[PDB]
Amino acid sequence: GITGTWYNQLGSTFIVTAGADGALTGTYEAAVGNAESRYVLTGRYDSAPATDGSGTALGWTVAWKNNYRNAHSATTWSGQYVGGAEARINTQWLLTSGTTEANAWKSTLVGHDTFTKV
Amino acid sequence: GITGTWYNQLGSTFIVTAGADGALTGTYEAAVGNAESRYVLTGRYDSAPATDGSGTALGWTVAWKNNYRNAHSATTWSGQYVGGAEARINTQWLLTSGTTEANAWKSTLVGHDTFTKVKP
Amino acid sequence: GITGTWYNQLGSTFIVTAGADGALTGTYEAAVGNAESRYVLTGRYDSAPATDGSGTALGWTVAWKNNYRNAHSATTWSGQYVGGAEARINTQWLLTSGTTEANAWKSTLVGHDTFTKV
Amino acid sequence: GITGTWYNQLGSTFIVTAGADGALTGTYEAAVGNAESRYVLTGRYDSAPATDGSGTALGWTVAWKNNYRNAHSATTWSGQYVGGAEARINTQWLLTSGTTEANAWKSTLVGHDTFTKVKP
Ligand SMILES: O=C(O)CCCC[C@@H]1SC[C@@H]2NC(=O)N[C@@H]21
Ligand SMILES: O=C(O)CCCC[C@@H]1SC[C@@H]2NC(=O)N[C@@H]21
Ligand SMILES: O=C(O)CCCC[C@@H]1SC[C@@H]2NC(=O)N[C@@H]21
Ligand SMILES: O=C(O)CCCC[C@@H]1SC[C@@H]2NC(=O)N[C@@H]21
Repeated sequence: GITGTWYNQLGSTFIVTAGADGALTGTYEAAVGNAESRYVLTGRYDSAPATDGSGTALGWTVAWKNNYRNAHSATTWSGQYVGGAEARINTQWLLTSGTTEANAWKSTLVGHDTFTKV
Repeated sequence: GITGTWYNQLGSTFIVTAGADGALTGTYEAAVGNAESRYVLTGRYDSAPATDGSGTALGWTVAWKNNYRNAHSATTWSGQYVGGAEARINTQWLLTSGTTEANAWKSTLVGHDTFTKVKP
Repeated sequence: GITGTWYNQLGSTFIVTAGADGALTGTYEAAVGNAESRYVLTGRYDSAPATDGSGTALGWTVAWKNNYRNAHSATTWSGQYVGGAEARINTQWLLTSGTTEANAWKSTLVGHDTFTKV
Repeated sequence: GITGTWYNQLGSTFIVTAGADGALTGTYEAAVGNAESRYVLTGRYDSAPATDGSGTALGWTVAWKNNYRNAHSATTWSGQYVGGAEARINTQWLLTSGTTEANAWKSTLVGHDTFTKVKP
């Protein structure tokens, strides 16, 4: 359900596997920002959701270091999986950059991504 | 280092290991909310931070299901580690509950947690 | 440009006037939550924006008290106006409810609204 | 009350008047960022809060244009006032810069400011 390949509105690629233990594992390729190639992602999802037409709560993290570049930053996406034939993961995110203490007030960006399954 | 046992301003306990190449693995025990006992967490951190005085970017996720309870929700914390005599993890977090599509506008709480290794 | 009537994806109605001094004034009618009828809004916008294809920064607040109900809560929308023939105000928001100190960790909801001019 | 002169943890000065029926009117002087001197602010607050111990919901906006500078940005603070011997305004804020549509994903900073009437 969650497992598979997804793209968001920015053109980024999310490849994820949902494990029976509630683990999310995969890779993220961002189409924008201080990024190239694939980054490891790890996260968690509700592996026994409500069956009431509620989405499945999940989240994951990328630290923007790979063996090609390092942006000294990390994003977390928090959201829910909405199943069916046109599956979606609807998220909000927090992108924190490492900063000096004096600059910490401007460390974190916030946004929202919608992911479509392919 | 990041590895260790941390406490936030609500009294919740964050036990984590920082793997050499960027993993965060541990458990989270919340002192408030629809939760008891420990929950699995996973995340990532910058395993080669800048050497200019900046903190270490990191984040992690908890889905609030364990053998005791299931709140049908997940929190992600996004922040940075600040080393020093009084090491600190400063975060902002997003707590998404599963909801119907309709109620999705009120699905996500936002807040901020600071962590230190000082037991309450 | 900004002045006029707007609706968002939830079906809420935003009626605003942009003053020459950078003031935003108007009324908000929410289609969801603990709300009925029109609420006062006040806000600010950049009254001398960049002319570079950058949007116009703005924000506004509603306290969810009117002479019909009171939700003991307030939303702020922060975002930018994107002009032209299909004008949009793209926003993120923070909805804080009054809470006891022990409950303050769960005081604030976050989301995002897109407004279309009519 | 909410009316008065407030300072946050960055040292920025928030001078506000709470109108009887819900207005917030004042000035904001930021101690960090692309700003100097005072900026106009406006907002709203709950003029009949609950009587159970809860805080007073409020919010306000600053667009960062004044006679000295224009950062082409706006911040909104959303929070609540907590009365008591050490009154406090606890907020979360969103700072949106104008950007092209393309760069809109990195247009908005989020943070948290606490305010008290204690001068730094
Ligand atoms: O610039 C950085 O520090 C690293 C890349 C950040 C890319 C961000 S993560 C949130 C948003 N969603 C995407 O697919 N890309 C951006
Ligand atoms: O209530 C739930 O849905 C699960 C528990 C949520 C606890 C939240 S996570 C953010 C904040 N930080 C904490 O230590 N606890 C709360
Ligand atoms: O429930 C409340 O406390 C008052 C109504 C809140 C309505 C919210 S404000 C953010 C979002 N955008 C809308 O048009 N409605 C909701
Ligand atoms: O840099 C800008 O675009 C304008 C100044 C921003 C100052 C920010 S607003 C949030 C935070 N709280 C403060 O008192 N200052 C910063």
